[PDB]
Amino acid sequence: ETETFAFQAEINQLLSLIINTFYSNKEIFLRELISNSSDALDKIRFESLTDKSKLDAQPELFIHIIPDKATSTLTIVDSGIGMTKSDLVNNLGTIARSGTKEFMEALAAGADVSMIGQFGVGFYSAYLVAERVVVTTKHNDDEQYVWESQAGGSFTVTRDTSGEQLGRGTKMVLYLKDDQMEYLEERRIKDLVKRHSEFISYPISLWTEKTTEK
Amino acid sequence: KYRHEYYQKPEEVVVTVFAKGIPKQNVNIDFGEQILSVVIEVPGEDAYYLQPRLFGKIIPDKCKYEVLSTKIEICLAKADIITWASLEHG
Ligand SMILES: Nc1ncnc2c1ncn2[C@@H]1O[C@H](COP(=O)(O)OP(=O)(O)O)[C@@H](O)[C@H]1O
Repeated sequence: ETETFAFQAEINQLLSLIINTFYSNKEIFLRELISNSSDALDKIRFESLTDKSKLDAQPELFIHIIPDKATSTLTIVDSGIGMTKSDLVNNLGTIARSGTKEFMEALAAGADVSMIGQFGVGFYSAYLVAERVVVTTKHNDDEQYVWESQAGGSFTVTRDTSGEQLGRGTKMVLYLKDDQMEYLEERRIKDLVKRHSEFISYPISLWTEKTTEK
Repeated sequence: KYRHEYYQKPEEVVVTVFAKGIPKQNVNIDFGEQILSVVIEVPGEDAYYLQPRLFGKIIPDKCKYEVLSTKIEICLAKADIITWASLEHG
C-alpha cells in the first residue's frame, strides 16, 4: 500500500519543544544520527559472527552522507541491521521510552538540548534542523518500509515499491529548514564528523562527490 | 522456531510472525476472547505454535490476519481501549 500512527503523548510534547523553541546547539543532530547508525552496524556485525550469511544482502559495513544542495536535503545511509516494520512503529514514535519524560523535565530545569542523546530520544534531534524526515529501511526479516513524519502529531509507515532498494539498513533523509542550510556544505560536514565521531569504527564517506574522512 | 514481535495502536494490537514464504494454506489461526492461536505448519517437523493467553481481551470477529511472504501480520482488535504492557499475560 500505508498505515498511520499517532505519536505517543510524551513524544508529541518533545517534538514540539524541539521544533518550536530556538536552541543554540542544533549541530549535534548529525552526531546523534551518525551514532544511532553506528549502533545499528554493531548489531548486524555481532549477528554475523555466528552466521556469515547475515550480511549476504549487502556485505559492506558503511555510513554514507549525501548532501543534495538542489532538493535541500542532508541524507544519511547505513548498511546497519535495519528495522522491521514492527521496529519502525515501536521505536520511532509509538512507545515512549522513560527518558522522554525525564528529558523534558531536565530541559525545563535548564539542561541543554544536546543531552537529547543521553536520554534515549536521540532520533528526534533531527527535527532541530529538519522540517520533514523520511526514514526508509530494510531489515533481513522483513521487506523495505518507509517511515515519514513532519512532527504534526502522527507518522506513516508504508511498504516500499517505487523506491531504490537498499540491501540492508536505513536511509534517513532530512528536508532541511531554511536557516539550517549550512549542513549541506562539504567543509561543515567534514568538521562535524571529525568533531564528534572520534570513537566510531566504520568508514564514513561524503558523497558530495567521492570520498571518506576522519 | 520463528520469531515474533508486536506493536500496538490504541485500538488494535498487531502481532507479527516472521515466517518466509509460508503457504496461505499452512497457517491456521483462531481467536478467543482472551487467547490467540497461531499454528503454521512446518513440512519437515512439528508445527510452529504461538498460543499465548493474551494480556487484554479482544473482539474475535473483528480480528483479521494476512499471510505475506516475509511475515504473517495479525491485527487483534482490543476489546477495551487500554494499553497492553506485553503480548502475553503472566
Ligand atoms: N540508522 C538507524 N538504523 C537502525 N536503527 C535505528 C537507526 N536510527 C534509529 N534507530 C532505532 O531507533 C531507536 C532509538 O533511537 P534514539 O532515539 O537515538 O535512541 P537511542 O540512540 O538511545 O536508541 C534505536 O533503538 C534503533 O533501533
